[PDB]
Amino acid sequence: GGMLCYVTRPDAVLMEVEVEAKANGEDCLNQVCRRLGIIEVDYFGLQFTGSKGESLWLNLRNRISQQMDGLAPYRLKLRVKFFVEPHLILQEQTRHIFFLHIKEALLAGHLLCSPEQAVELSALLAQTKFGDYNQNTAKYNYEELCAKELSSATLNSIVAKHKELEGTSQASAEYQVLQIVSAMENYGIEWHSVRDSEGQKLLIGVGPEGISICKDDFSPINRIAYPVVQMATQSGKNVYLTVTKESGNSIVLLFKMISTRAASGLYRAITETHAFYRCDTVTSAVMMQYSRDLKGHLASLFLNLGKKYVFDIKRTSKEVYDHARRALYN
Repeated sequence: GGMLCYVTRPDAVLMEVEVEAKANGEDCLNQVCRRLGIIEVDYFGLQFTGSKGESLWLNLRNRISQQMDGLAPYRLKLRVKFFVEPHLILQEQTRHIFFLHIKEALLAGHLLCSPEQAVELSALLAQTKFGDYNQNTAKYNYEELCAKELSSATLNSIVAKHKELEGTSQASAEYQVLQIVSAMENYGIEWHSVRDSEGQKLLIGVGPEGISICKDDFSPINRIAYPVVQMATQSGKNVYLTVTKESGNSIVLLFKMISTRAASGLYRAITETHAFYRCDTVTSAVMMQYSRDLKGHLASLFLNLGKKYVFDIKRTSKEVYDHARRALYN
């Protein structure tokens, strides 16, 4: 009955969003964006946590009430779904929200960086929160982004770099954070917790370039691009990716997920990310998938001749007459 949604913004602020009882996910997010002054809505999504504690994206085309059936009070987290190059974001509020999202990922160690990267980033984050250097108010955060803190030895370089930023406006400092983070290898990569057969706890990253495979954010086993991935399917708690090897050999990768919703989430993450970054239009992405289905249906039609089409006759009426002529002459 004209249901209430508790939307958490990336600056930790809770919004009370009243939507129509049978409203879609797009209706929530649109009202959230209208109230935040966001025009570039298509970069955003609403994250929620399912029955099995798994983080899922709200489907903008379906009803909220169906998608979040059991789980009430309806709690949604406003998040950037599609990361693009910071300069390509035309509105300043949208840029600030990308920064809010990126700062949170950094301060939670969800994007680990080299000591050299962590020095400039720690100084830029200081300039953003407090402004130009002041001994009274100048707290830093080097430990969260990096592996270990080098104490005074590195703090002297971070206090040195924050001093070089004297004059850098809040917006500019934020833009540089976005610029540095957008250059990173794992920028715009969405990590999903899976199972390789029964053996290992693998982590799948869906990003603009393609699917990334690694065991708990370690050395990437395969940084597979999208043209290499032939097909993908979802069955229950499983995800069946059809990826082809350099020799033409189609090696079907298997992943086991915590739930059916989580398995759907990854399948949708592959289809959606590919279409967003690799297709001209949604129509084009719909076509590409359709074409791949017909193409594949015909590839199975020619994998299995005169056995089924057996005839008892050795000759036709014409052949009989000609064989009788030839037989007598020769």
